[PDB]
Amino acid sequence: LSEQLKHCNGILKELLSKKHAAYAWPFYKPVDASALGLHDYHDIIKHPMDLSTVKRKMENRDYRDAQEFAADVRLMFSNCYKYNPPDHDVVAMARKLQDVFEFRYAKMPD
Ligand SMILES: CC(=O)N1CCC[C@@H](Cn2c(-c3cc(C)c(=O)n(C)c3)nc3cc(Br)ccc32)C1
Repeated sequence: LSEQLKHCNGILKELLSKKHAAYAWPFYKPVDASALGLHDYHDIIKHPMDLSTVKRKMENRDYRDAQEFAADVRLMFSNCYKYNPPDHDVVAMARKLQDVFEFRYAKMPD
């Protein structure tokens, strides 16, 4: 990994760490729409994303730069904000995890 992608990988590790588990856990795995009874999910969300997918892509060297990584993390949050009413718990959890993400992403080395 490039220096910037090392920083990205560090962030990803943090987002998956026990430190943030109380609000990160809905983002660990793909939304299983059928299992959760969300029969409209894939009509509304055209491009699902979650942290396990981001992790697989990082491990497989799919991301060519930090921007591509960040786009997937933000897609995951955007999907949450798109699908869910803003007063649902999962949205509050997304906002908190995105705060973690954005503040550390901003510390990207040049
Ligand atoms: C609607 C709402 O506020 N919540 C609270 C948090 C959990 C959500 C349901 N859910 C999701 C989930 C659902 C939606 C709609 C979503 O956008 N994300 C990101 C995760 N992933 C889950 C994995 C497992 Br195991 C058990 C329950 C899970 C219900």
